[PDB]
Amino acid sequence: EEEDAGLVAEAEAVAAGWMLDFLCLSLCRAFRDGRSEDFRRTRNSAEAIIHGLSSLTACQLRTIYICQFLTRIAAGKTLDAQFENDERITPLESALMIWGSIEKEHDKLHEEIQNLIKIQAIAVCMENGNFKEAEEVFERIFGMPFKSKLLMIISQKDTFHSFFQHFSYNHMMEKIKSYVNYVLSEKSSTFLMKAAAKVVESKR
Amino acid sequence: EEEDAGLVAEAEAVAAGWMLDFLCLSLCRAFRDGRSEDFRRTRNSAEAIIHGLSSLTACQLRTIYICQFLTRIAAGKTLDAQFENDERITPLESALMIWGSIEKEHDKLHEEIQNLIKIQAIAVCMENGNFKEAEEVFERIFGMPFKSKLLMIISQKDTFHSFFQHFSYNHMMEKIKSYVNYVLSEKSSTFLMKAAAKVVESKR
Ligand SMILES: CCNC(=O)Nc1cc(C)on1
Ligand SMILES: CCNC(=O)Nc1cc(C)on1
Repeated sequence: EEEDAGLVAEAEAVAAGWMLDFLCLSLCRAFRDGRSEDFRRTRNSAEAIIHGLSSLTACQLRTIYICQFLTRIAAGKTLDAQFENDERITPLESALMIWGSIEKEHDKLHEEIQNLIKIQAIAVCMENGNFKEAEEVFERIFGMPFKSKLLMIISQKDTFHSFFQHFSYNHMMEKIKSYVNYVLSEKSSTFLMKAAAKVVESKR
Repeated sequence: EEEDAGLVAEAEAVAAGWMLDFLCLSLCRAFRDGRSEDFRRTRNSAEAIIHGLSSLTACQLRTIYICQFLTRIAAGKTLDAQFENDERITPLESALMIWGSIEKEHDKLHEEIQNLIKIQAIAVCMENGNFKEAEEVFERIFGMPFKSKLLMIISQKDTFHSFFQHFSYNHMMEKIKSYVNYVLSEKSSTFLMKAAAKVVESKR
């Protein structure tokens, strides 16, 4: 009776792990497709399953990081959203912190995404008229040539500067979607999705 | 590409259906064991998965009703909780409405649970000093001998009446747990639980 309760709890943890991978895959897919409402509802389902999980494997932690990363990128223009205990950290700064924590390859795409997030973390502050906040995000991020141009743009209050059009929010989203495509191909073979795809195929 | 999106959405619906049955089973188990915190977190996970489901089978609707029923029974003493658009309906009245809607056998246990919920819907109002609310719940529920004693108890403001000890809140919970045991045996063979149990067993 006591050992049965233990086996049940172990079975619940296995199922929660399969649910986390499936929800990450659905979240990645909605982000790639720009299905905003499906992304919001999938994010709510992922947050709840995560609260029901205790011990995490390195793989499950990377899966959660990916979910948290896309959540912050989707809210990158919502400066009112507080993702950290320190209320001064903006959503793109929180996404940058997670991007540098994921156990992943630091290839060319990784650094390009990192640098696009840094430029946009400042740019979103400038477009909202938050010039003093843009300087504060700058000090938190850069602590030379790229750094020098950004400080010049902040001091000139050049909200719609041409530099922000070359390294745009759209460009950041497109590069992030390329990475999301790689995560989609890696997680398409997870237990729940494979089994659900086989039922659908068998009905055709 | 368009047909692939359709097949993916169909696979997501199959997986959401398997997740709903698993979460109902975990919710039933936590309610039976009195694991209050596990019940709260499982209820949050079940509500999110339900919002991601559109077309529902008669079986999936009964599964949701069961989840909603246990949620209202668990909050039966929280008179501040509003489970209906009409703010006057108390949690036990909302549980009674769902109990009479489930496509299930109306056996002796069914009517005993129904009658225990009616007595307790009034009793919880009396114990909180809400005597006028107790009369209003009475009018909503009974619209003779059982009805007559209850009206007499309400008019006498007999909060700790002996009748409420014979047909107690504990007695209602115990009878509801007997029904929950039947739901547990029926849903233990659902896809996610069976597959998760087999992985646990194979590791022993
Ligand atoms: C800081 C509170 N918000 C979040 O952590 N959001 C998340 C996390 C995951 C996962 O998805 N949204
Ligand atoms: C009225 C809003 N609250 C609920 O419907 N609660 C539920 C529903 C399910 C399922 O679990 N809790």
